[PDB]
Amino acid sequence: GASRLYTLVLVLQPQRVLLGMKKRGFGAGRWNGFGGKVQEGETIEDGARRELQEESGLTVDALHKVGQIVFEFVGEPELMDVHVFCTDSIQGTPVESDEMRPCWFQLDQIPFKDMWPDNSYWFPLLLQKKKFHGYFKFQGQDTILDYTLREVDTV
Ligand SMILES: Nc1nccc(-c2ccccc2)n1
Repeated sequence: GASRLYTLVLVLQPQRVLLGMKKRGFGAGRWNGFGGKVQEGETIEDGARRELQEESGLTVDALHKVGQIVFEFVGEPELMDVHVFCTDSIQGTPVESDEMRPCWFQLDQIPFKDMWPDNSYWFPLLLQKKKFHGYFKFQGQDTILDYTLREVDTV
């Protein structure tokens, strides 16, 4: 139990990607994919489907495994084991809530400066349909102290 399970879901269409602006709590003020903690009795993929609906209002059909990223925050005991998914098959339209504001971005207008800093490293892989394993050591939420990132054939 050194790490806690999380999901992160990117809705990636041929010309655009859906990102969410978190309004409070962890990650507030930044754009990111949609995700959160996997629950008891829930598969990781079912947790990803649930998080996407709760945070964006979208219903996902097929989810595709694209990556695994472990995050360490100095001073915090629990590692975040984030399972990253992508989908191009969604139903519904995005919903803004008290917690989250979704927005579509053209792929050449992705807001890297107002995202989690690790996204600048692995988004290029996601956009070219590559799979990856990563680890990022953070000091606070703005500084990457160390990282590793490698492309894989199997997530
Ligand atoms: N891009 C990024 N960077 C750091 C952390 C996260 C995160 C995502 C979902 C759930 C918990 C943490 N995402």
